[PDB]
Amino acid sequence: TVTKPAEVPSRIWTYVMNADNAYGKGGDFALLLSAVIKKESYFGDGLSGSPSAGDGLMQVEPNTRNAYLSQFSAKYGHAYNHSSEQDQVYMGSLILNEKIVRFGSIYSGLLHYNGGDYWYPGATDSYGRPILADQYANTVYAQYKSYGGRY
Ligand SMILES: CC(=O)N[C@@H]1[C@@H](O)[C@H](O[C@@H]2O[C@H](CO)[C@@H](O)[C@H](O)[C@H]2NC(C)=O)[C@@H](CO)O[C@H]1O
Ligand SMILES: CC(=O)N[C@@H]1[C@@H](O)[C@H](O[C@@H]2O[C@H](CO)[C@@H](O)[C@H](O)[C@H]2NC(C)=O)[C@@H](CO)O[C@H]1O
Repeated sequence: TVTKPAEVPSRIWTYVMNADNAYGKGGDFALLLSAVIKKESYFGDGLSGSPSAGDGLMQVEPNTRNAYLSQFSAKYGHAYNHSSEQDQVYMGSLILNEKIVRFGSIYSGLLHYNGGDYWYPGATDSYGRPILADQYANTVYAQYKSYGGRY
């Protein structure tokens, strides 16, 4: 059985569970999306001061959001609204789920979520920061496991 980790705030859990339902994941994707958002934005409390603050809860970069708009709209029935927190989480979900499916694993989905499909040790993000996509996937997967992930 799955349950909200006590550290995850109510409003976030609602958002990821809605994402989880849109994928039929039995509550398990919700746990992985919780781990992702904690690392990415600290639920929103870890955004301010960073140059990528404006990219929201799952930290999807502007050019990445642009690439997935029509896909977002098909999956969820409305045009992506970056001001909607629920949409931000819906957008990160769709992309993460697309990588997990495409590459065949959670770990690999996580690595290429943070680094893109062509990440190499040393590559930089849209802000020019180093992307440590291996470390990201290790510690996000550990987190997902602690929260009860089964897969
Ligand atoms: C030292 C440390 O742990 N800093 C954390 C940051 O890693 C985290 O930043 C987010 O990191 C992702 C890479 O791990 C980025 O893709 C994402 O853009 C970035 N978020 C921001 C707002 O810059 C922040 C956010 O919670 O928390 C620290 O724990
Ligand atoms: C969650 C997130 O936004 N991850 C970012 C990656 O998408 C991103 O990758 C780059 O994204 C574009 C997606 O349309 C591609 O045009 C581009 O080719 C791709 N780069 C690579 C190396 O695959 C990276 C880098 O900007 O940042 C992540 O945060």
